[PDB]
Amino acid sequence: AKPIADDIVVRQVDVGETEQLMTFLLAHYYPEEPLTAGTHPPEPEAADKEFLLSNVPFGTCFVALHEGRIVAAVVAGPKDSHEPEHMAEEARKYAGGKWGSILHLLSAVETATDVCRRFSVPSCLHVHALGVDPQLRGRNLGGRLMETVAQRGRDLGHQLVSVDCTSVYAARLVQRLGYQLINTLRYVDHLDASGQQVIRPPPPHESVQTFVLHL
Ligand SMILES: CC(=O)SCCNC(=O)CCNC(=O)[C@H](O)C(C)(C)COP(=O)(O)OP(=O)(O)OC[C@@H]1O[C@H](n2cnc3c(N)ncnc32)[C@H](O)[C@H]1OP(=O)(O)O
Repeated sequence: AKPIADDIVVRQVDVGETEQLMTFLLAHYYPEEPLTAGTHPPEPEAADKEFLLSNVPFGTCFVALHEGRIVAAVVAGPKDSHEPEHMAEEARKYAGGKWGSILHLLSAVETATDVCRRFSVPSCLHVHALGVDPQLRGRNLGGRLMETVAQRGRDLGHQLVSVDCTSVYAARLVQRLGYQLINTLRYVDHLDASGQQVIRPPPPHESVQTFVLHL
């Protein structure tokens, strides 16, 4: 438990208490997240939510509590050099649906960045999701949760954190934290096999920008 304001506390998410975490994500992460907001239907598929929750046992997911409620959350987990092949196979299994479209894009980015080979590190702590209650945006709750993930990464011996900023607001935040931009993929440039634009999110979100932080 880490007091980050006079009223907000950062806590680790435990394996038994994920329902309130998912309730928060479904209210304040998924509806505005550009990949989710740019594919149909608006609601995330079961496999999507299940993937996020599958990171909880790693002890790498954190929430911010205000008055006994979650007002922010970050979901992160490890990856290594097999992640590009694994994402590519996940994308083709879910091909045809919303989660398949999201994975289509995330797999293109993972294959392009390939951070473990790129930077000669054995593993990476990847941030999968970051969300802040709209009433508490502007208070660098996002930044404090990112720093918490980085400290957890250091304890775990990771030499690198990576993050795909699908949102301009996430990219601006990690820029403030000194992350290094390593890849940019504009949504208009990312097509499916039939030549159709996969993700069509609202402006101002024009690209997914992947950043890394050396630990
Ligand atoms: C790896 C990933 O998760 S990528 C996708 C990231 N998450 C999402 O898209 C869900 C959208 N949810 C959000 O919770 C937020 O926009 C976040 C977490 C990305 C950033 O929130 P914060 O940490 O509070 O942003 P930050 O502190 O840097 O700046 C917030 C303030 O409101 C703004 N702002 C932040 N987010 C938004 C937003 N989604 N829409 C409009 N304005 C925003 C400014 O950046 C800044 O304005 P101010 O100085 O005039 O007050």
